[PDB]
Amino acid sequence: DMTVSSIASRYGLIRRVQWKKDHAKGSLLLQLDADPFVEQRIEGTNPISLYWFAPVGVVSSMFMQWRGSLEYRFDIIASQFHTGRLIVGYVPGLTASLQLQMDYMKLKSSSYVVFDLQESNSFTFEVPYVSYRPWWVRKYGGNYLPSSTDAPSTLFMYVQVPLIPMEAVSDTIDINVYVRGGSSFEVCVPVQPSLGLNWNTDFILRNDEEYRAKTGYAPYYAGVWHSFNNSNSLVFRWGSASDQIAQWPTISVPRGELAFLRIKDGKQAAVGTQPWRTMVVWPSGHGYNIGIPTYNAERARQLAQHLYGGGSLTDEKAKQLFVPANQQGPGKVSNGNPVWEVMRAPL
Amino acid sequence: MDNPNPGPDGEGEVELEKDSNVVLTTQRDPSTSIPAPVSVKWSRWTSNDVVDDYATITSRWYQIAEFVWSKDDPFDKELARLILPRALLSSIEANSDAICDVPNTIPFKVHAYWRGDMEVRVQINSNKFQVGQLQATWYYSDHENLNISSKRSVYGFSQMDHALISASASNEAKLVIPFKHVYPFLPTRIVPDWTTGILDMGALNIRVIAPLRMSATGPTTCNVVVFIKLNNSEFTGTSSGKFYASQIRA
Amino acid sequence: MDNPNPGPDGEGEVELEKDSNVVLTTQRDPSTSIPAPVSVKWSRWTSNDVVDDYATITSRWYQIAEFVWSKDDPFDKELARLILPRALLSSIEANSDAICDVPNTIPFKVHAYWRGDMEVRVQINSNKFQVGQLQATWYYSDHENLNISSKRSVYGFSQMDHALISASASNEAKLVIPFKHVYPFLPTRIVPDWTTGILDMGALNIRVIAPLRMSATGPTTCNVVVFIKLNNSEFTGTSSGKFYASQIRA
Repeated sequence: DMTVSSIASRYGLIRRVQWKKDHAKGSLLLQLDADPFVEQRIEGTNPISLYWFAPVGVVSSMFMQWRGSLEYRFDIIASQFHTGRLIVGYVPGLTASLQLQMDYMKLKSSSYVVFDLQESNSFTFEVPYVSYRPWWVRKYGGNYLPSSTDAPSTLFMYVQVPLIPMEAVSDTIDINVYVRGGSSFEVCVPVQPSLGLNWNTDFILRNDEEYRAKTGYAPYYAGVWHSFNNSNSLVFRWGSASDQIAQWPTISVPRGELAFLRIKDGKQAAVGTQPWRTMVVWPSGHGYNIGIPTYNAERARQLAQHLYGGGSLTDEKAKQLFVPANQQGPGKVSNGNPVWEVMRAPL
Repeated sequence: MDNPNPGPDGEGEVELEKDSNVVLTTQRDPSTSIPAPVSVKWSRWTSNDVVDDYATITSRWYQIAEFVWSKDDPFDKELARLILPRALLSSIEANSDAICDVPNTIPFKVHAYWRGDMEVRVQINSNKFQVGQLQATWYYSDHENLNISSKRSVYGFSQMDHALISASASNEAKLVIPFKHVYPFLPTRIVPDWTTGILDMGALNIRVIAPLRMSATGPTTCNVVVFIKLNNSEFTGTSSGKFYASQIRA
Repeated sequence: MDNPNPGPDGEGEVELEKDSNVVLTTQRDPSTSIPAPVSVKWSRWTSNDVVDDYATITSRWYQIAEFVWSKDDPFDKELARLILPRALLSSIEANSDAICDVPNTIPFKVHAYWRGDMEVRVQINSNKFQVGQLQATWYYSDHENLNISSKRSVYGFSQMDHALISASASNEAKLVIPFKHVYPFLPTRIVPDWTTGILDMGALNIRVIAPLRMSATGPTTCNVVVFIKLNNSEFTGTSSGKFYASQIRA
């Protein structure tokens, strides 16, 4: 029973939402993507982060197009003394900016469903497939940056009615989420896989274009600078004196892409409250590019989504991704000028 | 028959109401309230123009209201007194949104006159430890009556067709409301007459017959959802949208 | 048979095209131009949602263009080069009016994707003493071609499916244009792809093959009316109107 269908019928976990009484009448729980290439990042540790994928994720990671109908099992672990109502709506045509500006009300405009829960925990929503295209090309195209088209749409799970928990059952409740190919998840044409092994998660860094600070700017700790958000955020410094800010090589990125940095060994990164393994590189105006440490890879990507999205540094959207200066910690310097590798993603 | 068997899935049936691109469920059968017979189609009477309705689009389930139910609410305190054609539009328009934006309103924008039966759900998520009671009641012409404050009372609407909702074992009030106005059609905006009271076939209204009687430190708040289906309709009277009318206030 | 009998009513037949709450006439049978077979319905392929069209409402005849025909216009000078999905909306939107206001556009506002054949009338009122000629031609994907300026010429479109209009004995160009795009559906607004070229199935374009050849002091000006019927449609893809897109410029 080795069928593409046989696989895309097992229900693999993909999300876990904590639902609480404190959740307002108007609130969202998850806005995950309605396409087989729906991820779940697993914590740590090496540069390239590992990801969880349903059986309907591993395929069609091998195929170009899919055209299928899908479904989500929302396992709601709940007593009979927990009551609430959840929404879920597949709204086709969700572009980048339009993914926000999205309430639970305009979702009620597209194919949507409301679920009542007293003594019936879970339910299953079958995800419709609305496209202009018969089949649907890869969201993740490997290995090729601009050869990857976004998902056709997404489903959300708002809180139609907040939860009302009696004093002898807790107020927060886990919403486990599973995903599998629906009644007719089709698959079209075998091409290069967009997913790798898990056996040997290494990558011999060619050639040897390892990203690291300009010759002379080592070691370097996370600190502050009066010229970088008025000393309110962390930036890499190669000294404690006047304007000793780490100057970093310029990264040539083709239009339609973004760039940030993840260090090879965490045992060589600069130290504050945590190893600053992730950073973003952008010009400083004072005539060079500065290394701006981020909390994690997501916060480094999101910054690249805003600077490469034709933005500035003095915008509030970017300055809420900068690491606060109370995270500078004991201010340990790095282990010399360790290797960073430049990540790439379309925008 | 009473063997309880709640597996990994706590067992219990869930009846659903799809019905047109939207699926809304209720884990407890509703208490219906049918105030009138189904309305016949009087399009082939009043107007000889484009005679039709809109199926998959206006026969859906949009939300028009939602509110709070608490212990503070005294005996007879209406949580809503919402007009029924009407507040389908009037809710969205005051949501800083337009009528044009939603699929269950768009013909009201273009078309001048409307006739059709109504369907309504008064779903709530109350807990089994809450001891209260509500009553959703219908009145085919509330604003036309002068002293209806006299009628605006829990006692008065019990006298007539209504549905009952008790906090514990929450519970839904089905509420089939067919068309019964004086004139067989309703005007979507200002018209050679009906210069006000635009698109008003009567108001729904939910008051309280029993407050949420909560134990010491029991859960205080509750909540209601009002949904509405507009089936069996007819929209004759094609008119540009600059003639339209953004409905009056709450 | 040729006995002329023009009574108090100057005699002559008038064929009409109603067809859905609008009646438009033509006193002279049209010169049709069918570039493709009728399109099959691919709703039960690309999308599994509310699968329908709108009869009496989007299958009508709205005006999208009108312009001038004069002696000044040299040999090959297009009077219009209007995109066809598309300028049904783009004409009204630039009329300082909204899409929401007119009945032949409203589902484009709500619904995300559209497929359907098209019908077009190029009616003109020219006089029997005007000796000119126009040609309305269709191209199932004009913007996709790079050097279509090469094709943008009276010579080039004569090579293909078109209709002919001569000033004298004016005259209509029927223009049945079924759906033939690369992908079976069209996107009404910005979408995960189609970030531009929104709702474009190809452009119509009317150039001149013979200028208005007018006698001394004969009537100078002329005029054209472009009408459009959107029959055999399908609008799957329900979306709020805040996701909409006011089409690009002329």
